[PDB]
Amino acid sequence: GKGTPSFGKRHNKSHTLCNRCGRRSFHVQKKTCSSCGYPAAKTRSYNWGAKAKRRHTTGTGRMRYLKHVSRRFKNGFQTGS
Amino acid sequence: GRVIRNQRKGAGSIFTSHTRLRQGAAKLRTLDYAERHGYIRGIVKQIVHDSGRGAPLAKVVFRDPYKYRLREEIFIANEGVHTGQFIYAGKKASLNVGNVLPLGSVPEGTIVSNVEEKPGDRGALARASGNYVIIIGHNPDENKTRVRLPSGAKKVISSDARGVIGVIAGGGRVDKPLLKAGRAFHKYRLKRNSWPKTRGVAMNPVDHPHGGGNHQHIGKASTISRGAVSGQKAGLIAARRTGLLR
Amino acid sequence: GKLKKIQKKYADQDETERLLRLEALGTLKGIEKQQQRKKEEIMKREVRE
RNA sequence: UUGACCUCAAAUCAGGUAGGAGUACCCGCUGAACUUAAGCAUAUCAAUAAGCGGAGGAAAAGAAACCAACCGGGAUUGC
RNA sequence: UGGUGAACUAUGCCUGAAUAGGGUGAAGCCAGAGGAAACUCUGGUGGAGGCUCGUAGCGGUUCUGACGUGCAAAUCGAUCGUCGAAUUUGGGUAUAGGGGCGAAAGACUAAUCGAACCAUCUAGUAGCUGGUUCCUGCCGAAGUUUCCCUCAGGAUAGCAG
RNA sequence: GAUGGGGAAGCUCCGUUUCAAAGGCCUGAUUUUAUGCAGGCCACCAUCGAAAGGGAAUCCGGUUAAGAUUCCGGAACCUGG
RNA sequence: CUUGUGACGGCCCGUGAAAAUCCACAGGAAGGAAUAGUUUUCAUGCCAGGUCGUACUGAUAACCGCAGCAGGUCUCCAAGG
RNA sequence: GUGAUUUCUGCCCAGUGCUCUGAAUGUCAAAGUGAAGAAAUUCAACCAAGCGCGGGUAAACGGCGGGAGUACUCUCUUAAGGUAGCCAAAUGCCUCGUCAUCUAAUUAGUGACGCGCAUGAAUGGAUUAACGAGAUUCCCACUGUCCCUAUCUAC
RNA sequence: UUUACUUAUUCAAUGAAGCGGAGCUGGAAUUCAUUUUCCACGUUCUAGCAUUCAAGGUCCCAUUCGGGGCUGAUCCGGGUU
RNA sequence: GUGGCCUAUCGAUCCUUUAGUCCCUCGGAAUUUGAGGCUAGAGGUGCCAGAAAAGUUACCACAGGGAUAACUGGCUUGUGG
Ligand SMILES: [Mg+2]
Ligand SMILES: [Mg+2]
Ligand SMILES: [Zn+2]
Repeated sequence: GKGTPSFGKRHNKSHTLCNRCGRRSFHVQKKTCSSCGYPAAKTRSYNWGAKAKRRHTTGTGRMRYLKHVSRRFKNGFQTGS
Repeated sequence: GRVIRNQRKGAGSIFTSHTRLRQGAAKLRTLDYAERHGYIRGIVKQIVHDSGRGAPLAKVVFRDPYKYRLREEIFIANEGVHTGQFIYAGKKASLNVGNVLPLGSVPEGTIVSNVEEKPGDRGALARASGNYVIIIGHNPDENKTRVRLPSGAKKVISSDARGVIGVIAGGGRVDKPLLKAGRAFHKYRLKRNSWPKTRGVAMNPVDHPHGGGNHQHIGKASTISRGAVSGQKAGLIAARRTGLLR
Repeated sequence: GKLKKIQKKYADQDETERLLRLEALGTLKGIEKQQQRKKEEIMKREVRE
């Protein structure tokens, strides 16, 4: 009974939500996220996972400060009014 | 081939010793000043059972000579020690059972136990139940003592090493048959995960050197060289002789 | 090379144990048979004469 | 006793700086096998892919412990 | 090559929990009797055992029953093994892929195991199988020679344009 | 599972009291006063880990379409000050 | 009958957690009364008790098995013959 | 490794392993030493462990033969030659072995026999109470398994 | 090949507490002139107790509430053993 | 008369080595060792136009094959009847 009766015993999560990415990939016993690598300082990325890099790279979010850097450069980082 | 069972034992994943119900390391009192210039008197408060150990332990209380407090040491109980007995530890201690005299100050034929190898490691030799060390001879110049060990070997150790006079309590245990796989289960359940033992000749050849074949047989000789490597040392390692002698 | 090993592992030993261990290891029979082979080496010359 | 020197510390001491992201191109380390040899082990793939460390608008290299053998040339880079 | 899994399951640890009613009647003890003494006998008491019949529970022997495009990628029915322990089990925790764990079947490691899964190298290689897209006109074969780890393949000569 | 350390080219690995100068505790004293200087005491030595282990203290009656040992009425208890 | 508990008895080469936390004792540091104090482990009296969860199912239809699947999934209460 | 108890575990160290505190130039690396050379280099001596020589070891892996004479003895071969036990056994080709028993009839079962293709002693041998969803034979009871089929209910 | 030496290196313990040398004070000791040495150098019927820079002695201070130094508890070398 | 009366009686590249020329080269210039070349032999591939090479799989896998076995059918009928 490795199929249907064994699927009834599944009610204990191995992963919960992660703090940096909100992914539900944070392993409870390992205390590590399997997608972004929290709590390591570097973010988990691999050159074989180029599509995953495309999924989580810069520009897939809000860019709350980086949207204005090109415009401030074009104006020359001016000050005043 | 796979990694065999005795090869897997050294990682210590499930092969660590079960130490939940143990009462502390049974060591001798440290050799500070009193034990090497005079003696010191302590008291046996209780004799208790140690989990996974065949011998009982003794809880001996001394006074700290430098601070107002009490020290509690765990000795291995000698056969004949009772609760409320005064235990004397030191160079000038009188020769009675339970006392912790150094080996330079006991005569020929003395039976001691919990013997230090070097002066100060707080007990190494003859600690299992019913075992003892006999003093075979002295050597004052180049101050050493010869001792007979429980294995029958004769060691030559320092005369400043200490030992508890008498034999370890709880002797004669292995004379009783266990009679039951349940009894062996409860015996090893508090020691470590090394039981039950599957024979390697009953395995598959991926799992052991002895495994495989259309009959259960070893194949090559079971005596293994000392220069063999891990994964090969399964059998009788470096056997000088085999068989039942008559 | 042999003398290093005796200093390494047989320094603390007495002659009763030494005789017991060489009798249990069977080298004493080899020494006996080597001296015996010397004895028939002399003895065959004596029988020839 | 007092005052130096040397060395080593402590401060939510005064002021600073490093980490992470990106990584097409750049500077290094580490490092395969599929494949080809009509098999295969040196070889090849390849001083490559994957992995790790570190920069900039370029980086690196760069003003000879050079090339030459000629009636000698003259930093580096690229075609 | 680099990562992800012990939510199933294997094993150890830590902390909890669960297990009707019967049968047999072990030590210890009490009374009576006998004996010269050792000690024996009889009647009770007591309630031992990896004992036994048998529920809940755990498992899965047979019908090679049902079903077999099923209720179900392993179930249903009857018959069964076991049922106070080497028992069953929750949660926490540890062991990760030539590695783990195994009362040992090459078993189990998320329906995947005589080496898991994911992505990349990778459009891996194939003397082997299958396919290969409009018309008309003209010419029109070979299965033979020699060499090859050659015998389902090539080179070379021949035949053809 | 950090730190002190020690490996590792490195991502990181070991170790958890270790070859560390590892800290805070009460009385107060002073009443330019702030909290130093009077003192004296103590050496564990991060932290995480149980909604079934340990653990301060609440019960009854009534009430809603849907909440209650939590609201209402009454009657208690514990902790800190 | 279910359950709680007490005093016992049997078993073991099995003798069947730890820490936070609270109390007591030994000790005698120090502070202390006579026109006055000393005591808040006695009684009464005063103030405050933050944050998050709290509905419902828990299974032949609320979970997992592609589903409103005869499967699987821990536990408490338990009337009469 | 073997697998409760009882009773035993015979012979063989030649081979393959394992192991010696033996004896010591046979094999004999790098470094080092010596000679020749102008040097690169060449040639020798010396030379650690391990091999090689000498022992031990079978509850180590394993093995347990032939020819004559009268079960016995002798002789060869080899390291030693199957001991105690057991058997057409789950191990026997021939084989449906031979004898007895069980039946009307038995390639099945059981008890014996043993030149046993190719049984055999911790590769464990023989025996064995109790136990077994283990394999096999016979007997009593019992029955639609069958002679030989018929009928009824629910879906 | 044997054999010193310790500071490199290595192992172990401790909250780095009693190391080494010399000296007292006793005992043995035979001294052949005066001491050569060697052992000691506060604890053993009893499941109590042992802590407040220590009492005492002594010397200062400015007496008072007390405070400090030496000794009690032998010197010397800072090599934790 | 350019081996055996005739028809069989044998071997590439790379590497090593020998003989000859004592000839050519070691590329800044020479001498001498050393090395590399040219011409002709030898050391050998017997699977003989010339890979350096043990098994097992009843746990097995892939690409194919009726070019190829284990059934029936078909031809034949030795053998059988
Ligand atoms: Mg186990
Ligand atoms: Mg085998
Ligand atoms: Zn994350």
